[PDB]
Amino acid sequence: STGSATTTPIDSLDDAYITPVQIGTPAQTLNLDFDTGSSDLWVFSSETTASEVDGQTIYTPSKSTTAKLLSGATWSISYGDGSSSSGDVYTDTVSVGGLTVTGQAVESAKKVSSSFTEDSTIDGLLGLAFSTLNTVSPTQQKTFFDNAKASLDSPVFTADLGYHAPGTYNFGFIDTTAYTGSITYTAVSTKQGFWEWTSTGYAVGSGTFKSTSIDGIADTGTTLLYLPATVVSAYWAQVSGAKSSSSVGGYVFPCSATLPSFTFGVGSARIVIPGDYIDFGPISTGSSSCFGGIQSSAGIGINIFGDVALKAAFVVFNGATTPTLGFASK
Repeated sequence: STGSATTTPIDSLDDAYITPVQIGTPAQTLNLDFDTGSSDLWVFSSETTASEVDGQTIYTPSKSTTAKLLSGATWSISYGDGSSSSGDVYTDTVSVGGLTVTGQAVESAKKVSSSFTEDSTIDGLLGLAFSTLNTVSPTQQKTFFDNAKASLDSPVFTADLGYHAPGTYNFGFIDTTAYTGSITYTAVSTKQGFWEWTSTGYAVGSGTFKSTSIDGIADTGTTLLYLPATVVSAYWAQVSGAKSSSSVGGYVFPCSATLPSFTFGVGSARIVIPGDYIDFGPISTGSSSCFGGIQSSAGIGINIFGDVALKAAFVVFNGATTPTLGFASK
């Protein structure tokens, strides 16, 4: 089996991407944030505190003939941006782009933090990291991908995120029309539950490539590219007037600037992030100070190849017994 679904930016900055997901019988379609950096599929629901729902589409288990309470199970998660959610658990039928899993754990939110309430376009998250990070207790649950894996033509999914445009998540096959050149595959460590890999270096604009190992995670659920302070400093030093602002919470640059590209290494291959991808617009409406898409990971504790990096590539998440990551230009 295979699945294929379109994923759409939630706003003009590509702050996140939503993909339609069918849950239950009859289908209830919710727009979820596919997150390769976490492993819970959770939704706004009929059980979510009413004051904490503002515009989202909710899952109502009582209206699904295939929904069953997973008795005793609870979940609670906190994300790297400080947001959180928690609740109880149902199993139900979940389909993505024609691909159906029966008995999928659907985590129903009783509580969500304000960040989630305030984002009307996101009805929940669909985790695609490794199932060892799943927060369901006392019985940990598998991700959608893990459940689908054995039925898939090939045990892979791919992320093809668009720049200010729709893109695609595919399950179970690699679309050879979707990228240019070859896919370069690189080793993954699952030791921390993430799609964790080591980039072989970087270049700023038309500068020479610096060979240096950068351990990081491929995370579709993070907006920006977070790299070591040395690297990020070398990048922003090439932008006139750029500076790190503690008041704003990272590097800003004059909106009149033209940004250089950023290149990262995948083995002997290179992925180029166009400078435009690194522009996240005025820090506040009408401001002439713009927020940078490359930021320091110092104090996160991990480097994150978020959407800024991933949307410059066709990315294969290979969940074979020995998992790997593949990157191609597109």
